[PDB]
Amino acid sequence: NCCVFRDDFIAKVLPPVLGLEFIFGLLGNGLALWIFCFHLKSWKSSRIFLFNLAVADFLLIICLPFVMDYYVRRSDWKFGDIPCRLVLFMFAMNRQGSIIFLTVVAVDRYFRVVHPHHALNKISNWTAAIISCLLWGITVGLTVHLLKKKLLIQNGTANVCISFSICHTFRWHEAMFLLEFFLPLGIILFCSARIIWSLRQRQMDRHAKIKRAITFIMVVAIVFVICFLPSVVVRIHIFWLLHTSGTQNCEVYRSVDLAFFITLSFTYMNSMLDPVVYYFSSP
Amino acid sequence: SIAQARKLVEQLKMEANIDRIKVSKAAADLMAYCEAHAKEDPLLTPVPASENPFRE
Amino acid sequence: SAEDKAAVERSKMIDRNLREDGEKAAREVKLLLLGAGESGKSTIVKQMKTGIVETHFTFKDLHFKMFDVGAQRSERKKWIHCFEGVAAIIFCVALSDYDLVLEMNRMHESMKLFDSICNNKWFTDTSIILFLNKKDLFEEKIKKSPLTICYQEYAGSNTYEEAAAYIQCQFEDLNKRKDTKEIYTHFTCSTDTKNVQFVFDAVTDVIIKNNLKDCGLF
Amino acid sequence: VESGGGLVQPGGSRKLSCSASGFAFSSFGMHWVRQAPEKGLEWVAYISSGSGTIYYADTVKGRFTISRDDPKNTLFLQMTSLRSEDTAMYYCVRSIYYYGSSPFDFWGQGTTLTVSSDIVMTQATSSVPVTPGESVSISCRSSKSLLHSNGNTYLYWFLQRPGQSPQLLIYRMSNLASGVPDRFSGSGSGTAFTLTISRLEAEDVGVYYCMQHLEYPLTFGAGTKL
Amino acid sequence: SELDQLRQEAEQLKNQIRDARKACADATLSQITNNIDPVGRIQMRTRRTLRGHLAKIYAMHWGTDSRLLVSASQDGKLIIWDSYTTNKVHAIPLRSSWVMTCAYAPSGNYVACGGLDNICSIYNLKTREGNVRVSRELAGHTGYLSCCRFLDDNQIVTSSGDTTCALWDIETGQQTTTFTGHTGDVMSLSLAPDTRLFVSGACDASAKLWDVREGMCRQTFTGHESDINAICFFPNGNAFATGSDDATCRLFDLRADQELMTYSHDNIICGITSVSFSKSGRLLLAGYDDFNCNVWDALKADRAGVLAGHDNRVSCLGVTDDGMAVATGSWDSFLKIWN
Ligand SMILES: C[C@@]1(c2ccccc2)OC(C(=O)O)=CC1=O
Repeated sequence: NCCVFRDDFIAKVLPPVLGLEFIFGLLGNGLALWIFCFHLKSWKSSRIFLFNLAVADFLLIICLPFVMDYYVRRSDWKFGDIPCRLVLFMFAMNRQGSIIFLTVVAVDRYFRVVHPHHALNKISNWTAAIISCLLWGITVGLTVHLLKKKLLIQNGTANVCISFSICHTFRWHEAMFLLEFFLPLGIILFCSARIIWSLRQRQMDRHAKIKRAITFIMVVAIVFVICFLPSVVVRIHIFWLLHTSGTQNCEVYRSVDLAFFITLSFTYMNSMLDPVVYYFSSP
Repeated sequence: SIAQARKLVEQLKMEANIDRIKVSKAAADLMAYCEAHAKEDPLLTPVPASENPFRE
Repeated sequence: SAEDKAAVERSKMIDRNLREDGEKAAREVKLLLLGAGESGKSTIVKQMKTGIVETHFTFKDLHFKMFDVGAQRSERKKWIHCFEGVAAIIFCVALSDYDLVLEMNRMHESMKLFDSICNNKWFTDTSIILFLNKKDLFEEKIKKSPLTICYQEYAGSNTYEEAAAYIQCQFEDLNKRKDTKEIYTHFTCSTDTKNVQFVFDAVTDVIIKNNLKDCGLF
Repeated sequence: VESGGGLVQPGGSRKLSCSASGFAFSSFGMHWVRQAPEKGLEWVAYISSGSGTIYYADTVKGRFTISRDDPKNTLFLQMTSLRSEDTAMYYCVRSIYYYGSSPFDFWGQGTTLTVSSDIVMTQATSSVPVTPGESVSISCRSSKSLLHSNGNTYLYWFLQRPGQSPQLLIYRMSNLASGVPDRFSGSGSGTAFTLTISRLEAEDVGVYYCMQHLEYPLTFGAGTKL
Repeated sequence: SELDQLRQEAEQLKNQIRDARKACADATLSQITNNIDPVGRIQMRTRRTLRGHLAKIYAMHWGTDSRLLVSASQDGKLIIWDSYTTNKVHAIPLRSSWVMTCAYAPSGNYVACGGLDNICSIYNLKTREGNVRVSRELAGHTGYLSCCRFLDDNQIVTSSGDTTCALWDIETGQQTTTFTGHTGDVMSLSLAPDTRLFVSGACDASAKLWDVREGMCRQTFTGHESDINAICFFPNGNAFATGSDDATCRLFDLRADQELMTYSHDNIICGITSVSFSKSGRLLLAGYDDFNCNVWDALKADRAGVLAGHDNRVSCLGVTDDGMAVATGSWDSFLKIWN
């Protein structure tokens, strides 16, 4: 009997905020998709990795309207008993698939400023597609287990399509939420540190437009931390209550579970500033 | 460089001592050639698509 | 079609042989070397080791190609666009000809040549590596000769540090475009080392700026 | 030039090797045309440039194996199972294929070993008087039309002097091979082809063969002795 | 002061030449050819695109059979194409990667190339045993090679950047005749259809008409403002069109010895890099620095259409002897066969 509940404050916050992201998301990532396929005259290795970042974001933006209808029905998945698994599968496919294509872009930029003569900066467009294809493949390996297990528990008369229920178990999906953030933060932050340091030791910052480039190597790191850290920290607190003083009386879970639900709105934000920071910011 | 100017003068005399014809006479002959070979110009009048070696 | 399908697979063996030799040229750095004839290009050429002379040398597993076009003696504007795409331009200027004349002193004719090359419409993002050779004899010459012969407006002590610095900043003045390119000036003696390493550092800054252009940061 | 080969053997296996000599072997497709002790020539195998497409005859499809080695300029033919039919003299022929090329230009000296549908060419004429100084015409026929969509008819004329390797006279319908005197000419219509000699000389005595190059299981035309 | 007397004499003599040329200007081509109806709009579609070059393309030349063409590029290769099927007959690697000219022999057994090395290299395509190999290196020029044309299988005429055009002997390898008289670099040349005279535009904004046999200049034409980048010869052989760096095409007459018509539009400021006539001489295709190719009505000086299919400057252009195609190389490493 894992505790799943709802609050009226969520209905006055999530439905309005989520609709705003979709409007911005559709114009942001949707327009950037047009340029990549019908306006970019040459496709190199780095534009291939950036393109998949929009594909993952677009796959997540298109699923937003279904989530919006979820709350307006007072947290009731009105239709799609079997698609409840399908929506929850591809939804988490994109979030983890967007992170992988955020680290690869930051890793690729690290090999272009710290190892300028390396052979990894001149890989052909074919080799970029093989690596990108595999990266999409490993995304399902940490996500496809959603479909196997049964979902959509029934609360007597209401039904809930929830995968992040507050229940103290060693679920593989449960711990993946922590590895999806800490490990990329141990690579994205480190890679952007050398880029913003080697560009300074070699005195290339001044007397050029590189100052703009160094700013974006730090704006990217700020966006990733802003949009993902608040969701993670509130989840770790739930583990503390789950491990000690919990799992029997879950009244205290009301604040954190509601906060976790609201803090998840920050994840959709990363899908919105990506065209602003990654594509449109660059020339 | 005394002979250098002489060479320019000597060659310039040959250019002056040349036979010339009225521009209209040259204009008529030039226009006549275009009409006489207007039927043998694939670019001016496209040939049937069966005769194009590049189309099919 | 039996003798025609065999003529297609020959056109494919030729196709792959162009890519194999086309990838080799992408891993090579092309440098353009200019000068005023006696500025000291011959001395620099030996340090890194009619028509256009191609010099090949390598450093730190990096292949360099260095072309000299000082023997052309024609209109520069007609063939200078062939070199549009070089990594950097190695400009050699002799500091010991500030008073020698060809009329006009030999240092002014280098400034006029530098002005056209630096402010050319084809060389926009190409970094310029300006070498100032003959530093040994230049130091001795200013002791018995004044620098005011070349630059009348100059007003300072006849010291090597002051004279050399004044000449160097005079060349960077001619660069009308101070934001699209950088000039890596250097001082070279007749018997000196590490000259090739200085060229290597100035080329790396062009490769990094080239790599960022591919990704999009530039 | 090119030469080299094996010897005789009883019902076993043997290897045939040909050594190129200074003609850029790496860009020439090589054939292995063979000739019976008394009959005409017959195609056996072919390997393209760079070891791409490989073709075999109908009777040597599985028993034979061809290979090439651009290093050291050597062409290899591996024969595993030999019957009483495969005793003949084996020639090595080079051929380069581009728009204006002339395939089958050079033929090897040839080696002999003893062991102890398709397009058929008629070439009805088999014997002509040896009287010189006049004009002699040699005719040939094909089962199906040799004229292709691109517009050139693939038919090659070869001359085999008694004792030496075959030589190419006319490649395709009318184009005359290099090093061949201008008395030879060729006219055809797609199914019927003729070879004309203006002034017969003492060097024109031999057997004249025909050949098709439309479909790769190609066949010769049994020759015509003069 | 003999120089002062000589200098004044030349000016007085030049005035007589100008007066004689103007005396015969009874009318103009535009006035004479008012009656003839316009040729109408011309639509040309890219029937083929040839790919394989990895650098800028500076020269091309059609074969005499209107099927094979040779393209020279600064990646070090000289590719011979089969324009009907886009095949690659040959790929010749050059000793010097700085090549700015190419040629195709009328017989078809030879091709030539040259550039910043002041050397015209003849390649033997016959290849009695093997592949295409160098047959001769014609050295002796002081400046870069800008154009080379095959008079026959043994004679080639080359124009260099040292203000001199030359006639060579391929079999021997020596300068048979040297043409002098230009003051600026010679940038292009064009042989007459009967191969007895050839014109040569130079950077001094003047084109001269030479005699191959005697070796002396015959007529000098002026009227341009900047360097003459390219030149072409009318099919009749009594006229030639030049393209200069001030965005204008001019048509001169050999017998009239004066400019006939000019092809300029106020919307074009980009220079001209190539000119060529159609089979009948009615059209005048020209390449520009603005990435486009324009087709001009020679008899009416009216634009008849554009050929916009390139993403960079158009450097070379040619029309087949059959007259049924136009090939346009450019700096983006692409060749296109139009119509
Ligand atoms: C908001 C929510 C969702 C998604 C689709 C349909 C309903 C609810 O998204 C997650 C998730 O980030 O995986 C867990 C949820 O409860």
